Formats: sequence, structure tokens, C-alpha cells
Amino acid sequence: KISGGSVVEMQGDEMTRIIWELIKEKLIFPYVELDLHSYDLGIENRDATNDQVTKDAAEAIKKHNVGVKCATITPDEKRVEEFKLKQMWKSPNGTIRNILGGTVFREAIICKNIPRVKPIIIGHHATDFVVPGPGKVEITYTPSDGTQKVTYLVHNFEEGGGVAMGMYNQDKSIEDFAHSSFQMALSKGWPLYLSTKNTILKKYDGRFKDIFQEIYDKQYKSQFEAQKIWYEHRLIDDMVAQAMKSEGGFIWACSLGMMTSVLVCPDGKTVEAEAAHGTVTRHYRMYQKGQETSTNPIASIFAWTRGLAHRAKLDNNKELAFFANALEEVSIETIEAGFMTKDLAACIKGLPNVQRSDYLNTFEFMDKLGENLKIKLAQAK
Amino acid sequence: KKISGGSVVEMQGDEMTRIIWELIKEKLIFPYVELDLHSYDLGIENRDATNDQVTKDAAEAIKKHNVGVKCATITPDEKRVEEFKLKQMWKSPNGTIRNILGGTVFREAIICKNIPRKPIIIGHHYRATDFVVPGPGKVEITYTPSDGTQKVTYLVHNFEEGGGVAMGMYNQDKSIEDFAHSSFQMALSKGWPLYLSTKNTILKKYDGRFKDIFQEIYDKQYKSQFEAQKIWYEHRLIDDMVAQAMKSEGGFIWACKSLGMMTSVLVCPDGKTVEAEAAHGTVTRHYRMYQKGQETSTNPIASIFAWTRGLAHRAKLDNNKELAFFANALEEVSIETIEAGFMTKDLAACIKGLPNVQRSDYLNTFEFMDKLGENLKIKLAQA
Ligand SMILES: NC(=O)c1ccc[n+]([C@@H]2O[C@H](COP(=O)([O-])OP(=O)(O)OC[C@H]3O[C@@H](n4cnc5c(N)ncnc54)[C@H](OP(=O)(O)O)[C@@H]3O)[C@@H](O)[C@H]2O)c1
Ligand SMILES: NC(=O)c1ccc[n+]([C@@H]2O[C@H](COP(=O)([O-])OP(=O)(O)OC[C@H]3O[C@@H](n4cnc5c(N)ncnc54)[C@H](OP(=O)(O)O)[C@@H]3O)[C@@H](O)[C@H]2O)c1
Ligand SMILES: CN1C(=O)/C(=C/c2ccc(=O)n(Cc3ccccc3)c2)NC1=S
Ligand SMILES: CN1C(=O)/C(=C/c2ccc(=O)n(Cc3ccccc3)c2)NC1=S
Repeated sequence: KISGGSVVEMQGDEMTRIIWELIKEKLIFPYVELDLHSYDLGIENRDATNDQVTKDAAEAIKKHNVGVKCATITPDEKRVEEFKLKQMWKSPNGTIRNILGGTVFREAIICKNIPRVKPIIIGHHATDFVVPGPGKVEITYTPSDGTQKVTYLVHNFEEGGGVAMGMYNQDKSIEDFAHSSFQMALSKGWPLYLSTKNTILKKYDGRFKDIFQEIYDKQYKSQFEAQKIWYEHRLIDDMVAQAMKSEGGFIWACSLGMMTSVLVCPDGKTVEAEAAHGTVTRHYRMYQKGQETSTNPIASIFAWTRGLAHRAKLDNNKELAFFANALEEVSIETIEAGFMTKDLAACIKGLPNVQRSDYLNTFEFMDKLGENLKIKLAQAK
Repeated sequence: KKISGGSVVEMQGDEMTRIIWELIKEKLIFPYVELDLHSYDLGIENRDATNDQVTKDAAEAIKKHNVGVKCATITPDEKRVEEFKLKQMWKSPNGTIRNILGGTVFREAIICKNIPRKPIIIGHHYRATDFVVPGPGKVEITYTPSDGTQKVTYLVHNFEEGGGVAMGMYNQDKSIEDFAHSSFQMALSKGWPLYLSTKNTILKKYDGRFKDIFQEIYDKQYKSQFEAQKIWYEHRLIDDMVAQAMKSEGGFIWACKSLGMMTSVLVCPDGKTVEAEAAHGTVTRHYRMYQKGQETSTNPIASIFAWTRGLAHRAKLDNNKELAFFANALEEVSIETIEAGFMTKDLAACIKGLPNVQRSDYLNTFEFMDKLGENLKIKLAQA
């Protein structure tokens, strides 16, 4: 078996919990041995430990660089009542993000037989108050050296009351955004585009464009030209214009079962992968009632494969990297071959025309991925 | 022999929308409706010659006669000033007319049963003071009452690490009240429910002000009439609102904090004044193809529906059931004509995919307008 390494695993809730254990059992463990740092982020254990499993998991990701997370219930009122929660805990994704930092990149997985060639990887990057009555709401900046004092008028209230707010943004955040954007662009080998309003908010987004150019020229221009890739700034409307008439395959800096979300830290060494969808509670209820479900596992599978690909990149693990690539291959090939779940069958033929004989249920699709994975790993090597 | 329309303010535009405009009137509106027409030529040449005075006059005429219908007008930039030898770079007519009439903009997409996906109407409530921070310092925001009361200073941020950027935003109470009013007026006009989505938790005081004002206006004015129509209002949050929206049959008005089918309507808070216009521009590419003598295929549905929304509002005001039925008949003739298979190149592309658009799949502009004239005559003959 392949020697994997140190990987932080986080288990989730409901249907994604089931698919998680299936993915490991039938796809991961039979071929890879891992120094696994498992953390049970189910809602009942998060309640029992008072989100301490969440904090611990986040710090463990900070130590071992690579994390793979399953979808976990985010509690609201009906959740607190359902599980008898001691408190309405904050989102574990929120906690982990507030401990690790970084920027989130969402990539959709494109099959050549599903209605939509190269995927677009989209990455996204305050004092409010009431104002009782008429008056002057100004915003003033005073440098630390006291050289000047600049005061702008947000609005002069003469009609009556209202509401106001002020926002800020330091340079280091924009520099981290550009860092992770260029690193992701070089890791995938696809060009990078930055889209902003830039004209409406003249001063605000122009800073983003400028910092992106400074970092690109002082660090990445050479390596980009050395990989048939580049960076370029555009505006939102023109970005949609060229986008709706392009082959695809670029990092744009601004069925759900196929969306993959990955948090990339600015230092470039720490990465957390997770499906972009939720716990699929409706299908989990169908599973509780003994009915037949059909949940696409591709998003969580790709969380595992991207996490393993990053672990392999860190450990110089050629075998494990080949394994992750092989599993992604088996997935896209299995769907393109015709075997898929009901959601993809609906994306193709439209819901009211979906016959049963057009899709497989969750366990059948997992079995098919297992067969094709064993075949692929035996023949491709 | 023709329907008595009423007082309507017309605004003429530029280029391809100008051509399609004259086609819509000549072949669809005038043969069946007589109007006390307040025409205003908002073309770039007349706006230049009169020094944008025709824009102010047209806006004031809409404020007086309640119903306005506008054609797409060029908003001039540098290449426009260079093209027309403009004396000045005039402001956007939508900007002027909107700053004189107030109100809230509602955009509705027209859904055909053969178009890649009940319609959803989205009304939107810009002036933000942003600046760059060069180095360390204190960025504060201060409110000072008019009655000489103590001034309250909040710290937006203290920069000690280095530079950055900052900005400030505001919103008066009257603006939020106009937004909620126009939202309720549109909700009762369409008979669909109304939803308000905000970041009520992150911006507690800011969006909480919106939620509160919306609820207060709902209770001390409406709610009774909503219950009198099997409809309601409800505040929600962004993500759950997208959840309910993206998984419903459609048919609700969402208040937020293909272009040939998009219709834009400015609704004033008073509920009487309404200005309708297509959500697209003057279609310069098609107008240049039209100048060179080439064959164009520009969808007129958006402008036609501008006319039908304006006329339907005029009929609703004057209690003109005949004119209201005419507007409904024209809307239905449009959607039915497209669903019958006759359409323009953009819709043919939405159906058959762009690289596979064969000519025999669409009609040119004049052919499609002729078809709408035929089907309008037939339907109005059957009624
Ligand atoms: N990191 C996390 O733990 C995390 C992040 C996101 C969401 N969530 C949690 O998920 C819970 C419920 O989420 P939700 O109600 O919004 O549903 P969801 O999981 O976000 O997805 C909603 C829809 O996705 C569809 N779906 C079908 N197959 C799927 C597949 N293989 N993968 C993903 N989605 C599939 C279902 O459509 P059908 O109607 O046809 O069944 C379902 O209605 C929430 O408590 C939320 O906190 C967890
Ligand atoms: N913001 C506005 O919409 C607005 C408001 C009032 C007046 N105007 C004025 O109208 C004038 C003409 O500008 P405009 O052509 O942009 O008006 P427009 O009405 O917004 O034009 C839309 C057109 O853009 C074209 N297009 C070309 N490539 C595209 C792509 N990759 N993605 C999406 N659409 C694409 C389409 O025509 P094809 O079928 O040929 O591709 C489409 O009909 C301007 O001077 C403007 O000031 C515009
Ligand atoms: C899908 N998804 C997110 O993208 C996410 C991130 C996030 C980060 C911070 C935060 O405050 N929230 C909102 C929240 C507040 C309190 C309790 C629970 C959630 C959410 N949480 C989830 S579920
Ligand atoms: C497409 N499109 C609009 O939808 C639009 C609306 C609008 C409404 C209010 C307003 O104050 N402005 C500001 C403005 C003033 C002068 C020139 C340009 C913009 C613009 N202006 C345009 S061009």
C-alpha cells in the first residue's frame, strides 16, 4: 500500500457522513496508509465537547498542513431544538477559517457529457451606527506623524435621521490575496484574472489592482512566462464578456454535488479541502425512512483527492500524487461513461423525464467507482 | 374605433433602439390606441442642441402625467463626445430622470416555456466616499448633531502595520421608506409576495434599520391589503432567501440591499408615477450593421413590454379596462409569438446554442415585427 503521510480528517453529519465513510472504506484506505488525525465534528460530539473538537481540529490542520473536511450541521433554532444543543454553536467552517486564515477557491468539476471545457476557478477575498437625527457624518484620516488631516463628508443629514457605516482594509490582506492567487495560478497552470468595479469606487479597488501588479512583477512574472501562463487585470463586465466566449480554464479573483471548495492559506503550505455543498439533510431523511437515495459523492471525493495531491506535493510523494490523479480520473471517466446519480441524470434529461434506468443509487455508484478504480489502478501502471 | 389611451410621456432614444421604437409604435401601438402624446426626443443630437434641457423637460412631464415610457438613450463617454462633436459630456438621462422622480427600480425577466431557465421581479435600492490610506494613522468616522449636541466619534480602524484603504457609506430614513413603499406598491400591483433580504446580523444597526423600517411600514399601512389578496411580506436573510428562491416555482418580488427579454421599471413611492424602459442599451453593433446595409436581428420584446407596462399602468390609473386588456393582449401576443417558434437570433442562440444558429431558425428585425403585427391583429380580432 501507498505510504500517505500526516492528514487531518474531519467527520461530518448526516448523508455526507455516510458518503464520507463510504469514500474512505471503498476508495481511500484499501490503497493508502495514513498517519490519520481524525476529528469527529458531528453535531453531538461538538455539543459534548463544547466545540473543543472544532478548535482542536483547526489547530491540528495548522500543524499538519493538510486537512480534509466533511459537511457538518450548522446549528439554528430548529437544530438546537432537534438535538437538545447546549448552545447555538458557530459554524465550524467559521472557526477553522478564523484560526487558519487564507482565501477560499471554488472550482466546479466539469464532465464532458453534462450540461455546463476547462474549469473556471473562482476565488473571493466594519463600523456601523444609527445617527439619531440631522447632522454631519464625516470620515477623517489622520497620519501617525500628524503631518496632515483629511476629512471627507459621507453625507450631511438635514432631512432627518438615517444610518451610516465605515469600512477599512489593510495592505497585508490584499497582499495575501494576491499571493494565494498567483500560487494557485501556478499550481493549476491556468492564467489569473482580477475583476473589480475600480471605476465606481475609484480609490478602493484600484489599490487591489495596483498591489496585484506590484506582486506579479516583483515575484511571479518570470515563472508565469515560464509556464505558458500570465496575469491580467480586467473589469467585471468585460470579464463576463470574454468569459462567456472563452474555452475556460483560468483563476478568477473577485449540480451542487460537483462543486469543490478549498481554503488556501497565504503562506502556501496549508490547505483545507471540502465539498462546497452541505449535509444533504433531505436525502439523509430518506435514508432514515429506509428509502432509496442517490447522492453524488464527487464533491467530497475531490476534497479527498485534492488534499492528497497537496500532501503528496509537500512530501515529494510521487506514488500518492499518481494515486490522487488516478482517482479523479476514475471519477470523471465513470460519469462520462454513463454511470451517474439522479442529480446528474436530471441535469442532462430534465427532471420530469428522469427514468430510474438512467441513474444509480448512492451505494451502486460507489461500487462502480470502486470497480473502475481497481481496474484503473491495475491497468494504468 | 380606437382605444382612448390618455396622457402618456414618450421619450425617444438612439440607434437600433430608435429604429425598433418607431417600428413598435407604427406597427403595434398607433393602429389601435389614440394617445395624448407628450413626445420628447432624447436622442444625443437633440440633447446636445438643447443642452440636455429636453431631458429635464421630459422628466418633469413624467412627474406631471404619471406615466412615462423611455427608449434606450446613449450615455456619452469620450468616444461618444469625439463621435458626435459633443459640446459637453452630458449626464445619463436615467440618472437625471431618476434623480428628479425618485423611486425604486424593478427589473423583471420574461420567461418562455421553451427558454433555458414564473418570473421573479428584483428591485434594487453608489454614493460612497472611498479613499486610499498611504501609511499608518487613525481612520475615524464622526457624527456631529445639528443641534450642537456632543459629537460621537467611532474608530473605523487604527493602522499601525502600514497603509490600506477606507470608505464610508450612508442611508437616510426617507430613502428606506421610499424603498419599502415602492416595494409594497409593486407587491400589490403584481399580486405576488414580497421578500426583503439583508445582512441583518453582520451589519446589525445598518441592515437592522432596513428590516425595522420595512416591518413598521408593513404594519401601519399595508398588511391589511396583503391579507385581502392571499399574499404577504416577510424578511429573510441572504442565503436562506437564495435557498427558497432557487428552489421554488417562481413568482415573488425580491427587494435587494437575455437582455432582449429584460424589462426595467422605475416605481415612485407615491404609487401613481411609473416610468418603463427596456433594460438593455441602444444595441450599437446591430445599429452599425444596420447602417452598413447588413441584416440585423434585434429582439424588440423588451421595448414592447416597456410600452405594455406603461400602458397597463395608465389604464390602471384611469380605470381604462379596454386599454388594460389591450396591454395584456400585446404581452400575450409577444410571449405566444416566441413560444410558437418565431424569434430573433439571440433567442435562437439561447435554444440551439450559438455556434449552431442557422438562419432558418430566426427572423430578422422587420420580419419579427411583422409577425407580431399579424398575431396582434388576429388576437384582437378574436377578442
Ligand atoms: N462544512 C459543512 O459542514 C457544511 C457546509 C455547507 C452546508 N452544510 C450543512 O448542510 C446542512 C443542510 O444543507 P442544505 O439543506 O442547504 O442542503 P445542501 O447539502 O446544501 O444541498 C442542498 C441540495 O443539494 C442536493 N444534492 C443532491 N445530491 C447532492 C450531492 N451528492 N452533494 C451535494 N448536494 C446534493 C439536494 O437536492 P434535492 O432536493 O434534489 O435532494 C439538496 O436539496 C446545513 O445544516 C448546513 O449547515 C455543512
Ligand atoms: N447600461 C445599458 O445597458 C445602457 C443604458 C442606456 C443606453 N445605453 C447605451 O447603449 C449604447 C450601446 O452599448 P451596448 O451595446 O452595450 O448596449 P447593450 O444593450 O447593453 O448591448 C448589449 C449587447 O451586447 C452584445 N454582446 C457582444 N458580446 C457579448 C458578450 N460576450 N456577452 C454578452 N453580450 C455581448 C449583444 O449583442 P450581440 O447579439 O451582437 O452579441 C447584446 O445585445 C451605449 O452607448 C450605452 O450608453 C446602454
Ligand atoms: C456554508 N457556510 C459557510 O460558508 C460558513 C462560514 C461562516 C463563517 C462565519 C460565520 O459567522 N458564519 C455564519 C454563522 C454564524 C453563527 C453560527 C453559524 C454560522 C458562517 N458557514 C457555513 S454553514
Ligand atoms: C445604464 N445606466 C443606469 O442604469 C444608470 C442609472 C443611474 C441612476 C442614478 C444615478 O445617479 N446615476 C448616476 C449617473 C449620472 C450621470 C451619468 C451616469 C450615471 C445613474 N445610468 C446608466 S448610464
